Amino acid sequence: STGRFTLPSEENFAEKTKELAELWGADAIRNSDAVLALGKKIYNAYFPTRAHNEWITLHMDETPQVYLLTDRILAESDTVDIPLMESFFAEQLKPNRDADPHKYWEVVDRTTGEVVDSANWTLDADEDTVHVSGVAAWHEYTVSFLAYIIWDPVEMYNHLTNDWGDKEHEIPFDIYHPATRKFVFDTFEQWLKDSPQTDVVRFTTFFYQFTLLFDEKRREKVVDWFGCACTVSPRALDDFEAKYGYRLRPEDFVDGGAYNSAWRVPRKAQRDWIDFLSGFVRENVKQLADMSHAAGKEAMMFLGDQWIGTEPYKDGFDELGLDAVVGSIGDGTTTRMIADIPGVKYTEGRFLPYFFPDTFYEGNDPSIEGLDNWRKARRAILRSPISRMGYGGYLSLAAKFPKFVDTVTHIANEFRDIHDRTGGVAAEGELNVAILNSWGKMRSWMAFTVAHALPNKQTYSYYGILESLSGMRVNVRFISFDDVLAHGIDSDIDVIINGGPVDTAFTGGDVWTNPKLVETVRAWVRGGGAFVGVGEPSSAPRFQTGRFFQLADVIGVDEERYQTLSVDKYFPPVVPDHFITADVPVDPAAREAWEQAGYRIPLSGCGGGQSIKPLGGIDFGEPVLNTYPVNENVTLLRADGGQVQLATNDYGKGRGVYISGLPYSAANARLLERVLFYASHNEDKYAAWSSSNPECEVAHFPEQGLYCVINNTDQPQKTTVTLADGTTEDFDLPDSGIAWR
Amino acid sequence: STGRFTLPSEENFAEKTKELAELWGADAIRNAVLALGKKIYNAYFPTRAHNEWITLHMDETPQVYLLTDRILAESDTVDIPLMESFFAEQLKPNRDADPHKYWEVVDRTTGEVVDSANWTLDADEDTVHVSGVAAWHEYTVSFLAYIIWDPVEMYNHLTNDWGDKEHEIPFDIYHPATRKFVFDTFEQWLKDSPQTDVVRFTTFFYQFTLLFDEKRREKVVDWFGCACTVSPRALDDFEAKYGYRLRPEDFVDGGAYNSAWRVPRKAQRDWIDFLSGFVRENVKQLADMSHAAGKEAMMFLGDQWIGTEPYKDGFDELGLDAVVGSIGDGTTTRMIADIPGVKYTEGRFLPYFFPDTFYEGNDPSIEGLDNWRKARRAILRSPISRMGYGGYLSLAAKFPKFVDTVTHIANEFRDIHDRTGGVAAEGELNVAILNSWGKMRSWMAFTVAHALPNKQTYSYYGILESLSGMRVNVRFISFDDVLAHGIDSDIDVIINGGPVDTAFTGGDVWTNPKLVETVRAWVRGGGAFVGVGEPSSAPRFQTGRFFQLADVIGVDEERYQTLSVDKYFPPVVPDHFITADVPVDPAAREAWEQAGYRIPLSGCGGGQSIKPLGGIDFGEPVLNTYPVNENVTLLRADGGQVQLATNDYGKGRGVYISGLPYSAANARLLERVLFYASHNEDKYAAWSSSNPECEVAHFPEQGLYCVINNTDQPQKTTVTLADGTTEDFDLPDSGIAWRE
Ligand SMILES: CC(=O)N[C@@H]1[C@@H](O)[C@H](O)[C@@H](CO)O[C@@H]1O
Ligand SMILES: CC(=O)N[C@@H]1[C@@H](O)[C@H](O)[C@@H](CO)O[C@@H]1O
Ligand SMILES: [Mg+2]
Ligand SMILES: [Mg+2]
Ligand SMILES: [Mg+2]
Ligand SMILES: [Mg+2]
Ligand SMILES: [Mg+2]
Ligand SMILES: [Mg+2]
Ligand SMILES: [Mg+2]
Ligand SMILES: [Mg+2]
Repeated sequence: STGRFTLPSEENFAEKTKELAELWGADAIRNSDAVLALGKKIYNAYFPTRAHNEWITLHMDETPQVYLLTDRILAESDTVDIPLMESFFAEQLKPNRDADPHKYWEVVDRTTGEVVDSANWTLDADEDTVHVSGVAAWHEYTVSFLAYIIWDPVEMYNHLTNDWGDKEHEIPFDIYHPATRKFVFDTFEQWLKDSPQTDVVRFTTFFYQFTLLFDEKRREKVVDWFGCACTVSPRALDDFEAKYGYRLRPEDFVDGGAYNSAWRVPRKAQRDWIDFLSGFVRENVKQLADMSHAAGKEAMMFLGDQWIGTEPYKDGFDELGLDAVVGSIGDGTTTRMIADIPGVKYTEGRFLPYFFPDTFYEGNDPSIEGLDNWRKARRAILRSPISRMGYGGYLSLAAKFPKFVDTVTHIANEFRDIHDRTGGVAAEGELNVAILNSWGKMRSWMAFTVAHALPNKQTYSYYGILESLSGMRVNVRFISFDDVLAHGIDSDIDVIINGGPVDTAFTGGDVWTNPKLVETVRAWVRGGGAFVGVGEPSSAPRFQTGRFFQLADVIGVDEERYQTLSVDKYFPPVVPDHFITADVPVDPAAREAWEQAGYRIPLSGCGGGQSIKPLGGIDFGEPVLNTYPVNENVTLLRADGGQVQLATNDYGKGRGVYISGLPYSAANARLLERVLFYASHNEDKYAAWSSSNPECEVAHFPEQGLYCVINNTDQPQKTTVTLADGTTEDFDLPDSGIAWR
Repeated sequence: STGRFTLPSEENFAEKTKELAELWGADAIRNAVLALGKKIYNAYFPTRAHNEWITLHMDETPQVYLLTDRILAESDTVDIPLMESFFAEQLKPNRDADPHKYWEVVDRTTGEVVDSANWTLDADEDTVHVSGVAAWHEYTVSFLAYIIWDPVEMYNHLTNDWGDKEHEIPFDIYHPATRKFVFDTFEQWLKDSPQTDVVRFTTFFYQFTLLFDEKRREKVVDWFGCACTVSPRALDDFEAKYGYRLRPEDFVDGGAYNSAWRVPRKAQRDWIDFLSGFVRENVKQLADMSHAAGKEAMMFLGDQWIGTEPYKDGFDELGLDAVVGSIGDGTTTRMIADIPGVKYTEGRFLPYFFPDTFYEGNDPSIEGLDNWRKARRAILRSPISRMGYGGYLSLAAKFPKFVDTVTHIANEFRDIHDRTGGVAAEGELNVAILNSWGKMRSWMAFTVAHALPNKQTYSYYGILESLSGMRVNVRFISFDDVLAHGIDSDIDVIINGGPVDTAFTGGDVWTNPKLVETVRAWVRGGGAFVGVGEPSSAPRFQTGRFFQLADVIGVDEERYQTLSVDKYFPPVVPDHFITADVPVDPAAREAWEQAGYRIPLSGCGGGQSIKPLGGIDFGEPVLNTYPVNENVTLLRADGGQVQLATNDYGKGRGVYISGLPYSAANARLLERVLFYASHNEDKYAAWSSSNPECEVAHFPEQGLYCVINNTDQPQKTTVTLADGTTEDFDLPDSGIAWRE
């Protein structure tokens, strides 16, 4: 096979480019920032807001800008001096002294939340320090100040990662300003004329870079892949005031030091700013796409970098007329972020690892992550196909890693074989599952992300929900509390999942104190709905003394918040042999120890029924302390260490399930899959197209008269598939393998 | 020396009673041996043991507001069973006091009280019929119930399988007829009890919250709880005095029943004041009567002790001769010992003389000595006057090793008293525990059921257990104290500990800038602040700061609002004064050193150790604590978060500890924390034991010190004296040594 593969080229590397193009079956080449001779489709990456220092050096007040929050400084008398730049990278960020600081900045008493009157502070003429007087001693104070971004965040990251030393730093520019906007469009018009051979303009990306701010030690300081920090200017702020009827505070951006993280329950000012920016971004993206098209070229957008304000999952994205979106793939969730976008002709995955020396260094084996990423993306692709794949970075760097080079040959062949055999259509999905949160559709597959593709200690127990779902045999949608409150719950939905910690966009915050939301979900489950809550689902703090999870009644579990310690909690015996946990292997010795130690007997002020030893066997990630069964009719499936990890509760005709956390693994995907079939009273439907081995999965393509079976592990796996007729069929899959039937 | 010892006795056991009295140096006997020359204690139970009275005045039993289970409405009607979740042998809905006046039906989904016109109480079953309500909401009734079985007598019946034995019905002296009966009966009992020297009141008028469920298990307990203290009469009177009307909700408290862990509300404090005035007047009368009859009056610190408030000003005005209480551990010893307003104090030690521990094959002396050692370390810091045991002497007599053990304990209790003159050891630092309650709950923080710390509490209770026998002076202060008067200038260290939104951390008081100013200024001037768990926490006040004093202690807790900000952890300092006595684990240290620290990665911060150093039991985790800057000293920061840290703050210091279960090592850890945080490292060595399993008590007046072995194993230790000289000791099992 050949094709559906983009190769990155490099100058003075003609022979090996040609050799790798042949080896990997490349049908497009993405040129550096014999490619003509190969006669493949040509992509040129285009950088609308950088790569022209000779422009922006003449117009330095037109760089993009950001509100920055200083460290908190303690007043030891009725005065404080606050250094502006001590905690920031001075090669990236410069305080804006041009735009009246008393109009644009804010000094805040963080101990009280009060804005300090601008009459009480002065900016030092000679150093980046604000002097404050007439304030309370023993409070903490900060400045929120406008800063110019004098180094493109991503180009800077590239420089630092590659140790480019004294190579000139690229200064970014902001097309909000008419001079720069005219420059960008004029320059693009000429580039088009000067680039007759380019087939695809790969905009990498457009106008506003996601929040990416570095510190005084040259480390990342603040990151949010969705963040709008790097999008302000005196002019845009003043224009916003005229258009929206109110003036944004610096606080509306720095957000008490949260910088409007996507995890924060979204505020109207955030939504308004997104609306303001997107109208402007989309208008200008449309013009770039129209120019590309008139020049006989395709317009392709990278899902990342300067993608702020594009909103690929908001209505109207299709009207931009972008031909394609290409995105970074490191797993199934990030695959689906790209694959599910409706408004384009085709999609492309640029697989991790990027060809940079942070991964490609002597002693490291990149083929391991390479194939791990593929296994995770592969299951997602079977559920929602992407048209094309490829890689990025220095081809000469990857070329020196023969094992990885072989791994890419394997992946590329298998990608093509999957497309060829499936005809590029999605596998048949078996249940309709809706993730409910504050954002809904606009953040499809985007819940729980902070840095793209990089879940961490704080997030992985929830990101694992999406990762499991990304390659699972169900149909997944993303809905918001606004949707549910305006329209109820759609009659085709089988299961609603609500997951995350308390007081976030993902659980929903005080929306759970809205009686109409509680009524809607309760009535729907009672009628045969299924509600799966993960971590602190439906949580609303200090609304009811005795109830933290507002839907504790549904899922059978609440979290003790140290207000109800007088109330003895009684745990019913765990049911170790249950549909949901059927695929969990428990060590015989572990199960014996659990059986032998028994359950706590009631003791004053200590409740009773908790297992003295754990049953274990499931990685539930981060604990939720002191979860407990609300009554003895809930079924406990895991309740180790004196609290609950896993429970199911009958609620009228439907069911609630509680999961304390769910990091991704093949086994946990199976656990969640059993949860969805069980909670919706569809246990009967599970058998058809199931894999006996928990670490393998099946994808059924009725149209092609076909099914495949994938091994989700780097180990050999034997498995038995059950067809819809009842008959079984056996497989012996090698490491990371696939078979078709 | 003889005496300071109370012996239990029983019918037909005169011979052995005299023998053991002589062997143990007993000077008191409790329940024909009435004719021995000993002080005679008789228990008195003012609110029970008189079913002949109360069965003719059943509207005068004590009452309690009860909260039903939450019932889901699936239409505009809902029926709420009143009694399905409660023990019907203990509790009965009050049908005499107009339910529409005294009860509340609540929509828990909205918090609104359902109007009287929308509900009725079924005439024939204990069910409330609600109509005109919203489908898919949860509803509850808060109803008055008579308590028809004394809760402690009930507990003993259930625990000891007393079967068909008559249930004792309790009664409430708030009603004048019952009150008059209680006093007339006592007047007559005193007349009829000439050989009684000490009336052991067990206890007085109101039982601590103790409610059982339909399965005969405990449902709700609070050793401090005021639930079982209401009546229509008392509720109306409170309104008369305080000028506002209490709701049933002021008692049920959303299902929390006013747990001492709840940040206290004005209505709770007003109720305590209301109740305590009544209880106190009536206790004084009982004590006055005892005294007029030539008897002493002794209060049990427990059971019906609600409203006595032994740590509140004016307790001394009662004229109680003594408090006796249950010795469960060091903390519970201090609860008794520190009470200032009585003439003497008495501990009832373990084991109780009962077949549950006194059975063939068991060795009760182990528990006996465990109990003594736990109490003894506290007694050196705050002496108690007397010891003793309870239960069946005939059972203890059958265990000769146990008898020999008690002989030793009693002799040692008296020896300590004699050598020290009943004076507290010198304290080396002044430590104040700061919470919502302060002095009125001295040694009482973190308790739910007496002497029964559990998963949710032990990480904080260990603070008190550590301090209970520690060589420092401990006081309990409130936020109200600090706001009114500032921080007393003799205090060296303040400790604030507990989870967020509890009386122990303080709740929204930490958003009051005067509190923050006062504490910060005081630390900056050389004070020491030790915060444990979620100290100074205030939820949703500042987006970027959860612990309001994170700047002092150098640690905050990530609340998933600030995930965009990379957290950078400085390298841990494994060799430090604070952790100098933590047992080293060479293999753990080796693997930790070898694995190194995480390098910065986007969205993941950096600097966290890849493997844990470990070595310290911090109890329950506080997830995602992080250092606020890189100048904080991390002492333990395993598993991507912080357990132990110290931060300089002007002249003073802050220390963060995520949790502190009691142990010898952890009490040493806390002790080193106190000396270090107060810049008193140079003062640490004076009057100290090198071995953490031993403790030192200095009596500068008596020109004396002792060193005690807190374990049942031999312990060598070196004691350092004020002048820098040292002395080595080889302490036997449970031993003690005295020196000049
Ligand atoms: C898909 C996307 O936006 N990728 C960017 C990448 O370009 C950038 O170099 C990196 C910096 O940390 O962050 C993200 O991974
Ligand atoms: C000191 C005190 O009040 N002790 C009581 C005890 O009398 C009672 O039997 C028990 C019931 O659970 O509770 C407490 O332990
Ligand atoms: Mg910093
Ligand atoms: Mg061509
Ligand atoms: Mg509250
Ligand atoms: Mg119950
Ligand atoms: Mg019935
Ligand atoms: Mg009256
Ligand atoms: Mg908020
Ligand atoms: Mg070891």
